[PDB]
Amino acid sequence: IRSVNTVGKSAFVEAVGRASDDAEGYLDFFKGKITESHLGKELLEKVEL
Amino acid sequence: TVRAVNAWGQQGDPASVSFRIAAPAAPSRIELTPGYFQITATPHLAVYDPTVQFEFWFSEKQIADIRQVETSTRYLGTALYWIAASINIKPGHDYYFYIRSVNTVGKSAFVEAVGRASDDAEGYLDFFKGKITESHLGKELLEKVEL
Amino acid sequence: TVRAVNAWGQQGDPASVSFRIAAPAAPSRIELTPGYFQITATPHLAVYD
Amino acid sequence: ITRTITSANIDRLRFTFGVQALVETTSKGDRNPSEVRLLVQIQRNGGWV
Repeated sequence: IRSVNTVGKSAFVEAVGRASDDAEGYLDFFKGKITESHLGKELLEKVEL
Repeated sequence: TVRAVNAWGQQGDPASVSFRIAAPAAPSRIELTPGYFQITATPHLAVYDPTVQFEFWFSEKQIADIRQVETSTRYLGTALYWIAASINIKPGHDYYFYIRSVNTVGKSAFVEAVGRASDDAEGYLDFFKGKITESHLGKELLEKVEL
Repeated sequence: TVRAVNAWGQQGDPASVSFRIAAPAAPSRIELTPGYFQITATPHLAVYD
Repeated sequence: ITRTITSANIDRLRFTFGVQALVETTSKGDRNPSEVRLLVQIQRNGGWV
């Protein structure tokens, strides 16, 4: 990233960033809500037996 | 005050007028669209001011006083909207946006908007229809469904 | 450089000042908040411009 | 400071004071005035009037 304006441009600065660490929070509110149709067909035929 | 003068330098009777430059008005309303762990807040004024922006401040808990906003809350930024997205932001818990109008002249008093994230229902789960098949399940779930 | 003149057009001794218009400085720090497949980066300078 | 002018043919005294800078920086920007106060005192025998 660098600073920009009508006069000139500055030297770049580096920032190393990561995405979310895949916490269960993004799953915590799926609590009791994937039941009947969101699962793969092989999983359906393996759980119906 | 305006005075007329002739070519001899003699000023005339004064004519006066009075006007006023005042701080921008507070926003009339705030539209709070929930999102996926995010809230998009868009303010709207009673009259449109092309020379105004909006400062946003965030609170996970409500404050009755509107004077310690600069001290008891976190500064978010100035824009025409705000998309507050964070992992620490979770649905089911109310959040408070204290917003104000900002320009080169002055700052207006804050206005409170209480917003919620999305209800996190089948709208975000019909996207998953027939797709959690073989590897996304936890290990205990694997060893319980293989038997 | 500023010089004073009288009503006869005669200039005076010059008085000099020097200033500088420079490119904006590089950002001091970068706050990188991760998200769901997204990264929100907000820079911050040593002095606000 | 005090300077003890002790001159001979003075008639009136002119003081050239001032302020180096009066800004009052805050968070981000929006600097404000500072409202300083100074005092100029005469010898006046012993009482610093």
